[PDB]
Amino acid sequence: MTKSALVTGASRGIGRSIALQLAEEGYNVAVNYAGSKEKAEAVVEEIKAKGVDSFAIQANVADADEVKAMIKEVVSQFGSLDVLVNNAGITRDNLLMRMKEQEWDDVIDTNLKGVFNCIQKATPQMLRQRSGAIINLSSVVGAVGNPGQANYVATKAGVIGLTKSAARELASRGITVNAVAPGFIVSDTDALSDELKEQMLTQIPLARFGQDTDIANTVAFLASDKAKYITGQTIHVNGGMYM
Amino acid sequence: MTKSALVTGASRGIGRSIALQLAEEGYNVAVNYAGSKEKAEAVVEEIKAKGVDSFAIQANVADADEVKAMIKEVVSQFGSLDVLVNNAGITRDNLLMRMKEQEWDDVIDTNLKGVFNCIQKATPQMLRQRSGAIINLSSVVGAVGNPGQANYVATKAGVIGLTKSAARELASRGITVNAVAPGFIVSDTDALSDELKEQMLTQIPLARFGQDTDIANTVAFLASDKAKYITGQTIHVNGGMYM
Amino acid sequence: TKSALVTGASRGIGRSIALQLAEEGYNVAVNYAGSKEKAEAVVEEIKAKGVDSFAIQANVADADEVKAMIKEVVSQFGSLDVLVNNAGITRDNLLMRMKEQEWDDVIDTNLKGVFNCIQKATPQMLRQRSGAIINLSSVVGAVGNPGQANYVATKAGVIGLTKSAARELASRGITVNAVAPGFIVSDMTDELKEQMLTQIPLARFGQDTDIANTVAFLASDKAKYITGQTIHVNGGMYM
Amino acid sequence: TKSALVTGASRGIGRSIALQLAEEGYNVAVNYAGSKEKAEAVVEEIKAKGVDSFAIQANVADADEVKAMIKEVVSQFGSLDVLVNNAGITRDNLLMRMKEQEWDDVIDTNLKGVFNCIQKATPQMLRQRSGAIINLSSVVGAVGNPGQANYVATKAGVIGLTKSAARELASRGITVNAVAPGFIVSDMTDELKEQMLTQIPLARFGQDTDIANTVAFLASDKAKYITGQTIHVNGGMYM
Ligand SMILES: NC(=O)C1=CN([C@@H]2O[C@H](COP(=O)(O)OP(=O)(O)OC[C@H]3O[C@@H](n4cnc5c(N)ncnc54)[C@H](OP(=O)(O)O)[C@@H]3O)[C@@H](O)[C@H]2O)C=CC1
Ligand SMILES: NC(=O)C1=CN([C@@H]2O[C@H](COP(=O)(O)OP(=O)(O)OC[C@H]3O[C@@H](n4cnc5c(N)ncnc54)[C@H](OP(=O)(O)O)[C@@H]3O)[C@@H](O)[C@H]2O)C=CC1
Ligand SMILES: NC(=O)C1=CN([C@@H]2O[C@H](COP(=O)(O)OP(=O)(O)OC[C@H]3O[C@@H](n4cnc5c(N)ncnc54)[C@H](OP(=O)(O)O)[C@@H]3O)[C@@H](O)[C@H]2O)C=CC1
Ligand SMILES: NC(=O)C1=CN([C@@H]2O[C@H](COP(=O)(O)OP(=O)(O)OC[C@H]3O[C@@H](n4cnc5c(N)ncnc54)[C@H](OP(=O)(O)O)[C@@H]3O)[C@@H](O)[C@H]2O)C=CC1
Repeated sequence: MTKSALVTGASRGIGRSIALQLAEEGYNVAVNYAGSKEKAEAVVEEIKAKGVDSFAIQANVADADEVKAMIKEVVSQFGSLDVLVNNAGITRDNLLMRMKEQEWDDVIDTNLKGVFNCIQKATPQMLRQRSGAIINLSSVVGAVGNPGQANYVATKAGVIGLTKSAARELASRGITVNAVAPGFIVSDTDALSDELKEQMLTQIPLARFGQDTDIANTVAFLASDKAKYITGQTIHVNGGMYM
Repeated sequence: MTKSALVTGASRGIGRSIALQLAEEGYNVAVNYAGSKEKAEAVVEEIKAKGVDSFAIQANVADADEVKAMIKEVVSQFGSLDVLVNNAGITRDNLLMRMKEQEWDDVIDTNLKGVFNCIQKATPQMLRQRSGAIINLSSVVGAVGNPGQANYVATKAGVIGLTKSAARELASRGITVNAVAPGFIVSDTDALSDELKEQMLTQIPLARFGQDTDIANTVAFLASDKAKYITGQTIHVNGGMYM
Repeated sequence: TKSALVTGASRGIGRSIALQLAEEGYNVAVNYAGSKEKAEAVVEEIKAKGVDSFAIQANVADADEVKAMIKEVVSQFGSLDVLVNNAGITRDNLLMRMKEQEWDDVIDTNLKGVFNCIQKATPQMLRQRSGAIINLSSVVGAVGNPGQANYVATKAGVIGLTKSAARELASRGITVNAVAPGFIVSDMTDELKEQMLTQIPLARFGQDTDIANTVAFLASDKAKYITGQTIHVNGGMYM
Repeated sequence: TKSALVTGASRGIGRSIALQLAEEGYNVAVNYAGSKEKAEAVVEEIKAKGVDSFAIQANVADADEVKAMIKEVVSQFGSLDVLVNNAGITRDNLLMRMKEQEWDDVIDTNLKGVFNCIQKATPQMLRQRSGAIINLSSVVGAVGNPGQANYVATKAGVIGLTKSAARELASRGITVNAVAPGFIVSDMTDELKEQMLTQIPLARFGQDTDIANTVAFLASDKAKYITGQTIHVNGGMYM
């Protein structure tokens, strides 16, 4: 019938918000998780209450077989895969001199290999449709760099190149590939001190933090027919922090 | 009551299309023109048939008093100015060695000074509202440069800096300032030869030209509540030509 | 046997670029708008380096005056190998406050100026089939800056012009590039400016000669495959 | 009295960077993965320049091997003033076809490698309170490239790492920068490649030494205010 989506890391935070938003615009949504089965299942129902179809599917994005099993299963339930949103991601923060090998390895695994994994395994099916929209999550630090986050930054910049390169491969066959880059978004920011919040806000011309839903909005737009001539672009949603 | 817009150079092409699109999303629209009174007046009615309010207003954007008179008049009719879209623009193409002084002067006047003119004169009113969205038209060549168009390119790049700088000034007061950059869009392209079209298409991974409405779509999105955390950004709508 | 022309070479960054080009063996023509004395003083510092040098008065925003200037440089030196478009002004104001004259004047010197120089310098560089053109931009041309919508416009616009000229002139041996300095010491304007200092990872203001080093490098045989580029020289304040 | 380490310095671009650093007075340590003979040959060409030099075998994707390598460079030269992260591989394939090993291997050498070198080289450069690190990226890191989603990922990722390390190490005198070469002659792989040539305004492929010139420049006292930057060396193919 209508059109359907997969969001990685959609059990909580921006992913949850993205998925809900795709439900509002009428996508059936698959809610990937790594370990939070119950919160996923909860979002699966929050999505149903929107009158569309949903289910949770567990899978570590760093592992290529689990990703293949996931795509196969979303195609099996839904009949198609119209929108892929690669949102799953971890930080393991340290100055370069204190960074352990497993803090590098793991971040790359999830944040960069994961996105490649998801992109690759979603491709036979999108080429079959001759249609599709892939949106990757990056971050303001992917553009400006940030001390203490070299691994994470490497992933986010790298994600942006993966976007351009994928965009280039699949363009002629109906598939757009894009990135969204959030600046400071309310999440944890909810037990930070006044001193620190104010330090953060002086970096943001709009003088406020961003919301879940600002990111969700930009993602949906990218997935919508109304954006099918946009490809290989990163949209920065950061209230002016980086221009 | 509801919310209202001004589009410069909206008598034809992308401007026309933008304005219509703002009418669909329910803005009252003012249709600025420089000289094509009748085509403007026609678009004014195309807009009314959308159930919203409209009128034409003539004004050369390069002249600061005429721009002030225009803003004053849009505020007088509408009660507000919620969206300003600076679309008016001319080319005067020549290699640098053949470029006459009036070919430089004129392009700068319209394409760069004009946008400054429109931005400045729209500001007392947007600061009064403590709300607003300004969207500037640029172009793929603003990013990559292009032989034979040094004047035009200078304007389009410069427009992009004007966007960042304006974005920075007005951010704390509720106003977002952004740019859209079209690649190859169907317009004149309608009497070009096969040989040339194909030469143009091999530059575009999506392997087609863009439409009026792809630009309009991105502009409306930028003007909408759904984008109020986006500022000082240029969106490239170019089917992958530049990433 | 090699020659350069630096616009606005009477003081500050141009003064320093002029000196480094001389330091490296260019005869250097020193352009100024009103600072006759100071420019001739720069001329003397250049002469003492062992190269040839003279002062030339021309308003860069005037094409006839630019043309006359180019012809006189070719006259004295026999060539024009390097053009450094450095002349630049600011008329800062909030958007609300910016006067037409403040916009007009800036766009004229900062952007029309560069166009004129590049244009009138082209035939000579085409006849040599070689040439280096270097344009001063600024960090604010990439990131924007409140108070400066006129200046920012011109500096971003100079980057677009650089690209377009690079592309037009590539195939006949000419490189067109830009340098975008960050917060440089020149223009010593005591205040709450260590706020700016916190924006610079290297934790100092750059110097004159830092920009002069990049400009000289871009002008040498060692950067002949680099064209259309903007080199940010800014201590890391913009990456 | 000044010293450099170049990774992948046995042939191609590293070979040429190693030679230019020597040309300018650095003792140069030549790193290789398997090309012992060719690297020792490079060593000999460097020795004949009047500086000191030796070959050092280490897989950049291995942190222990990188650590050992750094310690041995410090051992022989008494310092590490310049690190040039050049070692790089490609395993090209369409997305549909790319094998896990092809992804893993590339991310490991191209991106994990750079991380390791920077990391293990840091203490030494911090104790000197001075230092230049230069990372090889590529034009395709900025613009993307079909067939190369693994390589592109690493080259864009190396630019992010460069920024982040620039920022972490700025305040103790160290510059971190990158060079992104375009289509360079090295790797002579007769075909329909003049298609690539039409993409280059300068209308020739760049050379080895063109990249070596930029790398040497970035490593010198004349670029000490430049950090976090990517310098595109590409004839204008990407501006
Ligand atoms: N929040 C912010 O201010 C900003 C966020 N970003 C980026 O946006 C994206 C969303 O961030 P945010 O909402 O903060 O994230 P959260 O930490 O809130 O959520 C992490 C999500 O990722 C999933 N996940 C982690 N590892 C794996 C894995 N190996 N396989 C499958 N799923 C995995 C988690 O699943 P599970 O619940 O099962 O653990 C979880 O759902 C990220 O890529 C982040 O880097 C960028 C800039 C700012
Ligand atoms: N078309 C394309 O492929 C691309 C276009 N662009 C840019 O997008 C924008 C729209 O372009 P396009 O649709 O092709 O334009 P058109 O040439 O079709 O329309 C020009 C419009 O600008 C108005 N105008 C010109 N000068 C003035 C002035 N001094 N004062 C007020 N209005 C003026 C004209 O009014 P009047 O009718 O009265 O003459 C007309 O409405 C431009 O800025 C253009 O540079 C960028 C990339 C590609
Ligand atoms: N200082 C900084 O932190 C930054 C500077 N820049 C740019 O660097 C460049 C050099 O600036 P800086 O040296 O600091 O500026 P200065 O104010 O020191 O000098 C300006 C120079 O330009 C000349 N000039 C001004 N108008 C004209 C004209 N119409 N025709 C010919 N020459 C003219 C002046 O000559 P005369 O003495 O005769 O009037 C003077 O030599 C400028 O382009 C500037 O915008 C960019 C980023 C930062
Ligand atoms: N050529 C071009 O047009 C472009 C090249 N670049 C980049 O420039 C850099 C140099 O490339 P180029 O000289 O052409 O490449 P080459 O193929 O000529 O050389 C690769 C070098 O890296 C070494 N190497 C490979 N893996 C390892 C490892 N695991 N540990 C230590 N050393 C290793 C090789 O040493 P050994 O001989 O022992 O195997 C060799 O010295 C690369 O980073 C490349 O990606 C960027 C853009 C364009």
